[PDB]
Amino acid sequence: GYPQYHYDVETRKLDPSLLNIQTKVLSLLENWKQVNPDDEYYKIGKEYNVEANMESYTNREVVTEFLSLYKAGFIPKNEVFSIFYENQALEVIALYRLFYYAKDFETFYKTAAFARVWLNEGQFVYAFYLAVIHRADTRGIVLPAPYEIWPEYFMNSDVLSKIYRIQMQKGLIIPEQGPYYGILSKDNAYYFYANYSGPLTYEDNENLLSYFIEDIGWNSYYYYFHNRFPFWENGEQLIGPLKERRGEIYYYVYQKILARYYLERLANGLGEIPRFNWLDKYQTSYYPLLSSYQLPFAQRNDDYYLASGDNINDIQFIDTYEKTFLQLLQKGQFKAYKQEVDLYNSKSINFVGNYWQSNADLYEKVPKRNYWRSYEATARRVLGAAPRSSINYENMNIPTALDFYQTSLRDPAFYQLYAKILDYINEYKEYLEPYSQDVLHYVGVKINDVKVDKLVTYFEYFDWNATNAVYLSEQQLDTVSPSYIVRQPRLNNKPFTVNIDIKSDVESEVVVKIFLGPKYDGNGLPISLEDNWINFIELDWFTHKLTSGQNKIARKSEEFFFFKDDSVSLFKIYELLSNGQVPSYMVDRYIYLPRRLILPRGTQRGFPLQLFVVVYPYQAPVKEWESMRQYIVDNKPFGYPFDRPVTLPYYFNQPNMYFKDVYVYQEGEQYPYYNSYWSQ
Amino acid sequence: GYPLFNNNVKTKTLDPNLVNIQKKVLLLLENWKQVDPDDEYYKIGKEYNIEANIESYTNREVVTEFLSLYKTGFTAKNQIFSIYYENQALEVRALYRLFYYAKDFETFYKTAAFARVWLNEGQFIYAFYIAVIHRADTRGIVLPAPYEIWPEYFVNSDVLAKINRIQMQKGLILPETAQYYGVLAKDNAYYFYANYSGPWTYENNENLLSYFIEDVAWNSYYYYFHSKLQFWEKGENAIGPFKERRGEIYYFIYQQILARYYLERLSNGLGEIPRFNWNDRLQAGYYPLLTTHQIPFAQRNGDYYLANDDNIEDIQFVDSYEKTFLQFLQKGQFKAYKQEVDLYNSKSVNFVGNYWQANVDLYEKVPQRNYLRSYEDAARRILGAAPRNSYENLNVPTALDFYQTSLRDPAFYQLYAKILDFINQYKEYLEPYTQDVLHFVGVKINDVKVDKLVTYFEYFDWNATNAVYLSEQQLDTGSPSYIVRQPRLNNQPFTVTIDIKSDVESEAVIKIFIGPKYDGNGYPIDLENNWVNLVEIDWFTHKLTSGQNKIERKSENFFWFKEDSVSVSKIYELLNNGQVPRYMIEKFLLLPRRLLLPRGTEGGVPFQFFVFVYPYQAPYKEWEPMKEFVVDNKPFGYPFDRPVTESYYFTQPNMYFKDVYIYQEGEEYPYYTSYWSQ
Ligand SMILES: *[C@@H]1O[C@H](CO)[C@@H](O[C@@H]2O[C@H](CO)[C@@H](O[C@@H]3O[C@H](CO[C@H]4O[C@H](CO)[C@@H](O)[C@H](O[C@H]5O[C@H](CO)[C@@H](O)[C@H](O)[C@@H]5O)[C@@H]4O)[C@@H](O)[C@H](O[C@H]4O[C@H](CO)[C@@H](O)[C@H](O)[C@@H]4O[C@H]4O[C@H](CO)[C@@H](O)[C@H](O)[C@@H]4O)[C@@H]3O)[C@H](O)[C@H]2NC(C)=O)[C@H](O)[C@H]1NC(C)=O
Ligand SMILES: *[C@@H]1O[C@H](CO)[C@@H](O[C@@H]2O[C@H](CO)[C@@H](O[C@@H]3O[C@H](CO[C@H]4O[C@H](CO)[C@@H](O)[C@H](O)[C@@H]4O)[C@@H](O)[C@H](O[C@H]4O[C@H](CO)[C@@H](O)[C@H](O)[C@@H]4O[C@H]4O[C@H](CO)[C@@H](O)[C@H](O)[C@@H]4O)[C@@H]3O)[C@H](O)[C@H]2NC(C)=O)[C@H](O)[C@H]1NC(C)=O
Ligand SMILES: *[C@@H]1O[C@H](CO)[C@@H](O[C@@H]2O[C@H](CO)[C@@H](O[C@@H]3O[C@H](CO[C@H]4O[C@H](CO)[C@@H](O)[C@H](O[C@H]5O[C@H](CO)[C@@H](O)[C@H](O)[C@@H]5O)[C@@H]4O)[C@@H](O)[C@H](O[C@H]4O[C@H](CO)[C@@H](O)[C@H](O)[C@@H]4O)[C@@H]3O)[C@H](O)[C@H]2NC(C)=O)[C@H](O)[C@H]1NC(C)=O
Ligand SMILES: *[C@@H]1O[C@H](CO)[C@@H](O[C@@H]2O[C@H](CO)[C@@H](O[C@@H]3O[C@H](CO)[C@@H](O)[C@H](O)[C@@H]3O)[C@H](O)[C@H]2NC(C)=O)[C@H](O)[C@H]1NC(C)=O
Ligand SMILES: [Cu+2]
Repeated sequence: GYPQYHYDVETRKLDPSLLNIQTKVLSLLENWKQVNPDDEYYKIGKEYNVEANMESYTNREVVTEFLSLYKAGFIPKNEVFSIFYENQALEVIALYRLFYYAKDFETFYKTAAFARVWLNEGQFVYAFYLAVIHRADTRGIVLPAPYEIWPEYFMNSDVLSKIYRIQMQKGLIIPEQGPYYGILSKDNAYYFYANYSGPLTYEDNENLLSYFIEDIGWNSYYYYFHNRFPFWENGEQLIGPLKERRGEIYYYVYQKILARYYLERLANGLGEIPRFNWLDKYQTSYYPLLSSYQLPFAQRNDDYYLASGDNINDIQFIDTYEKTFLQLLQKGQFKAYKQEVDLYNSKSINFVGNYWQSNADLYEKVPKRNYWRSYEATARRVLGAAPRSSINYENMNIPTALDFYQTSLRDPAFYQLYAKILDYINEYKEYLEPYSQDVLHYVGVKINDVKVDKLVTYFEYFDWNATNAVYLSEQQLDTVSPSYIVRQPRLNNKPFTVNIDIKSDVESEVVVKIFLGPKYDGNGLPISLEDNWINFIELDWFTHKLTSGQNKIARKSEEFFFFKDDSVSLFKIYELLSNGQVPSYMVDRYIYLPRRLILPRGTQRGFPLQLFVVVYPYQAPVKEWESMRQYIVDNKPFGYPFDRPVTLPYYFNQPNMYFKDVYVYQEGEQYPYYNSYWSQ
Repeated sequence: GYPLFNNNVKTKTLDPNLVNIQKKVLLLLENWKQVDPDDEYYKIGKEYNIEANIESYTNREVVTEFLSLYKTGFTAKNQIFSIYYENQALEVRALYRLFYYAKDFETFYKTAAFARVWLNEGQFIYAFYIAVIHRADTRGIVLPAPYEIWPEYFVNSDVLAKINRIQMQKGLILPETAQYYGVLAKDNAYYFYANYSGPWTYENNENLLSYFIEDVAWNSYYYYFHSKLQFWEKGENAIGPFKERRGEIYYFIYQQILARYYLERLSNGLGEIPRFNWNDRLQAGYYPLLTTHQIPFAQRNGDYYLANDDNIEDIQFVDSYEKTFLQFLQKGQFKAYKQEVDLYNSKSVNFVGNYWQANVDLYEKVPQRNYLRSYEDAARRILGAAPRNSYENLNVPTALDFYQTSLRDPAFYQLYAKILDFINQYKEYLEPYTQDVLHFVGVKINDVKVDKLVTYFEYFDWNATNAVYLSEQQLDTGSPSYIVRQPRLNNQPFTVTIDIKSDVESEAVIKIFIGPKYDGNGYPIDLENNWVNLVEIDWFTHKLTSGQNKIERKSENFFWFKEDSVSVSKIYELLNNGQVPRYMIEKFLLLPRRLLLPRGTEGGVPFQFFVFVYPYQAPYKEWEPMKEFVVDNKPFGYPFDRPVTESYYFTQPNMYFKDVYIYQEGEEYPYYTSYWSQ
């Protein structure tokens, strides 16, 4: 038995000029797996012709290329779509480019209706979501959470089977027996209790942390990161003023994703992330209970050999790529892809990031190439373990968890691969000169004490709408759709406050950063900062004004810069829209981790951690970064001061720095699977 | 920083008659690594002649065999001795038989003096220890703890290096700095703080439980078990009337050891015991920091291939020895080693046990064989990873070559888990217990309560002077005291209260077991799979009167645990007052009470207690000489001596399961032993 989640939603008034767009968007995402002939979009799309409106798109080459590809023929409906499938990738990229360059919202809506009526549902939804996120006239509206747009990618096969059975039966034949199987009929809706994956899917006791790696917020955060910074798009469209920092961002996000993951491994006593060799048997197995269009996801058997003949070519490329980077580390200063690079400069990080993502910015100074290959894509294909026939043949593919950004974080091999990549990047980082005392010491400021309230974690029920997973009848489409709600346990932490005491000789503006990190490693020994600098997670980052004398700063966890609130359901979105309000976090803070995942759980019911507090002078960001003020607090690199290796730890024993030891406890049931009828 | 362990020893008066013998025994154990010409035993050993005293030994064949072996020449002094070396074992067996068949204590003392003067020190100490344990006339005599007889086998190389440096320097050159290196000078003694092995010695996070597998008493328990029941001795001369229950004892002891190890692994979050394939490679790295005569112990890497060019023969034997057993399981009833075996009967357990130990009892019905093989010996040789050589005068010691260090190696646990898996496959034959045998009509356990369960680390001091070589002046007058002070696990006292209802007034037996609740995957363990992981902790009798009953059992009165042994100095102090440590005479073969509970956590680790009440039945008559180790006629581990097939039919009103939590107070890790942490 677990308590039910109840929370208040932060709301902001919506611009009256955007009341028409929002609705329209929400109308095109209803039952996107099906086309209803009775809807307006059906007629609009059926009658719309792209070429006749070629003047309504800013760029003309986009229209010509889209027309050429459409004449060549797109993929048929009712098939699995993945951005890693080359032909589908080209088609969806062309469609997205057509969407983005539409001169006005009316043309964009007409094109979206055309795409939904004529094109594959998956490509349509992907491109439409990306365009809504990136279009200028759609800034301010709210989109549904990814787990409500793709429910099948965020639940296991058993719950989906139950939902499909209920839909086919149009209710319960014997309602009294429903509760004994985890199905509750209440308030015109059906609630299905959902578990997490067990030892059948994960080996080596990793299932203990399933609740964390299968959490909807985790995968939704990864998908949001992909959507905001797609690898195939040019940086200028993505980030205008801070394009040169793209690689840095690539390093900052993944470094965080792994670190948190590592922390969870320490909470469950699983140790460090394994390392592997490409030319040796892979020891981590994976048996996902996931399916798309009833097609099972690929299963990787234990001791799978990656260097078979069929994959040999790919392997070679992978190896070569790695080798090349090492050679660059020996050169130090060189020219690659017609770009001059000096590794003694921190700025070079950008290039490094791009190099390991194989994104468009890496090939911006070279003529358009018909030959292109991605290290990440090849590694994902090799580790997916799908049959080679699936790869070779175009009209058939067996889906893998690594072929979608909504399910990549479920596979353990993802973490190992990106840990290898980050190991290479840190080997590069070893070049940079460590920060000196002059830059770390804030003369005149001393932190006297840091106090923290009790840190408690617990599981609570969370409900999310999964109606889009089923196919509806004509009558349901006409009158109203059924409501199938998945109720699952989720991790959460109680509110807590950090109190900091600071003595200042002078009055000035300062920047305060709060980080979280582990204390002991898998072997039970304390971790020195020289190795722990990469494992710290940045929690808070804010400005303050210090007056002469003593000062106290109380910072509530509900105000941390790098975390957001949980997304609201579609019905609540409609309720708020009818009253002219929208959720602020879903508007402009959706690219941040959920606040419920700040703290680890711990299998021993008590886990030690450490908090790091640093205060340094404030300097305003350069003016040109004006339209990015909401996301940049100062001009320092992301992760400062833990952005480069620490060589001499005694430089961090400054008056303006403080390390605190804290303990995280668990309240209630230690495990999340106590959700049966007799346990409730 | 940890508290220092101080506790008075519960002593008992010793019979005056044995007093002298006690003295003599201790005199023969002083500085056994060296021979002092000025001691009394030297002249006796140099002048004693066994052949001329052939009439003083009850058996004549033993004397003839020993003389024939001695004519060929025994092993040289200052050499490594191991019972798993064939020639050394052959010599030491004859020496032990000569000790055992001595007419009286005077002849035995003369023979021991002769052996110490002439023979290898290791063989002499081994044989003398075993004989003192087994000789009837020496029964009731206190022996020093094994870790004080072989300190080098119970401490790592760094502490021994510090001790050797102090001995060579005859003190400290700059005393005011020794404190910073964990060496304290006080009260005419030197104290050396010691750490347990870390990840450098153990891989795959095993080092987290190094405080348990490297505990001195944990290994001393296994050495005591080997000494009391040695594989090369007949059942009659080692156990007496409990000769048909030898295999049962073997299975019970090994199952309990593995269950406790699994509980510790669960407490440290390491999961289940891995299984391995002989034709594949072992996945347990081990780099012991141990030395004997400065010769390093064998090291094994993380990925060691067991089947190499020089092992094939042994491998083959191992494989065959397994397959034959499987064939027996298919036959059911057969004739092996001139013995009829029926696996449908529970008593067959005996045979099974012997079969998996290759002890002498397995071959008591066939003619004396010159072709000798042992499954356990070959498995230990294969797993030790020591270099293979055909020369008898060159050996690289391994942890598995000594019973004092066997438990330090995970391969031991894996191998015996495999063996017990085979034995449980055999046990599947037996018919499960029925309700009529389990249900205790008119008896219901209403409630069970237990006080707070607490674990902590405390400093413990033990004498390690025997590891060094003394000078002539030290031998003549007195040697210094080198004491090792190391953290050890301990638990605070707790009491179990059982509330029962029975309108019938009768005698009954109560058993208490401790076991796990969740497996490595975090799911509850069903009794049909958890019956092999339950550790018996208490076994006693009680008279129930009509109506309500409340039984209070204290942790200090549990049957299967003892108290800690004491150093030789306290033994002499008590002997001067005609007293001996009672627990070193009574229950000196059981586990210490400090290891009863697995180490807890700040939040708390979950486990469970099982309480079982059943009718009492007195042990059989011929079992009278051994009525200090048993309480009734039921098999060891009852009712969990055979598989549980249906938990529904096993549970009865007279059984109770309770869930408990174990907490930790103070430091969670044992390595905070630096000068700045005190
Ligand atoms: C560098 O390496 C080399 C190569 O190993 C070493 O050289 C070896 O050194 C050892 C020890 O010093 C030698 O062993 C000793 O050999 C002595 C000579 O014996 C010869 O004559 C006798 C008859 O008198 C024969 O029996 C011997 O061999 C025959 O018999 C043996 C019986 O087992 C058979 O195995 C052979 O195949 C032969 O058939 C030789 O021909 C020997 O006297 C001595 O034996 C004593 O000590 C052993 C110890 O186990 C007893 O078993 C034995 O009964 C004798 O008893 C003595 O024991 C102690 C002293 O140790 C005291 O109580 C008394 O003194 C008592 O008399 C021993 O076996 C080995 O031969 C030699 N190998 C060579 C040269 O090839 C170097 O030492 C080494 N150097 C360093 C610095 O490490
Ligand atoms: C068992 O397995 C077999 C083999 O895998 C499979 O057979 C294949 O079926 C698919 C259909 O699912 C076939 O694909 C179709 O082929 C026809 C015929 O193409 C030939 O002829 C044309 C000229 O007429 C040539 O250009 C062509 O190269 C071939 O030689 C096409 O007409 C189909 O094209 C339409 O659909 C495509 C999407 O699939 C679009 O890209 C294309 O533009 C066409 O669009 C049409 O529909 C749109 C949506 O309504 C509409 O908007 C358009 O205006 C247009 O009307 C299609 O490519 C394939 O050729 C078969 N292969 C073989 C070897 O037989 C079986 O189907 C399968 N059975 C089952 C039960 O699974
Ligand atoms: C789980 O998820 C499912 C699916 O997402 C949820 O089901 C959805 O619920 C919402 C809220 O109830 C629905 O939106 C509302 O729909 C009603 C009914 O619309 C129908 O009936 C109308 C007459 O009563 C009819 O006019 C409608 O047709 C018009 O609109 C379509 C386009 O949608 C257009 O093509 C037609 O030509 C018509 O113009 C339709 O047939 C509707 O009345 C609501 O409108 C109000 O709100 C909007 C927005 O504020 C406002 O603009 C309007 O003026 C009006 O005030 C609203 O749109 C949605 O249709 C459901 N989806 C499906 C597939 O059925 C379910 O609720 C979720 N459960 C949870 C979270 O527990
Ligand atoms: C650690 O161990 C050593 C060696 O076992 C101890 O030294 C031993 O101490 C005993 C008791 O003092 C000695 O026995 C006594 O000897 C005197 C003569 O000195 C005799 O009169 C007594 O009747 C008794 O027999 C023993 O000889 C001595 N051994 C050596 C080799 O010196 C030491 O005391 C132990 N220290 C601690 C703290 O336990
Ligand atoms: Cu594996």
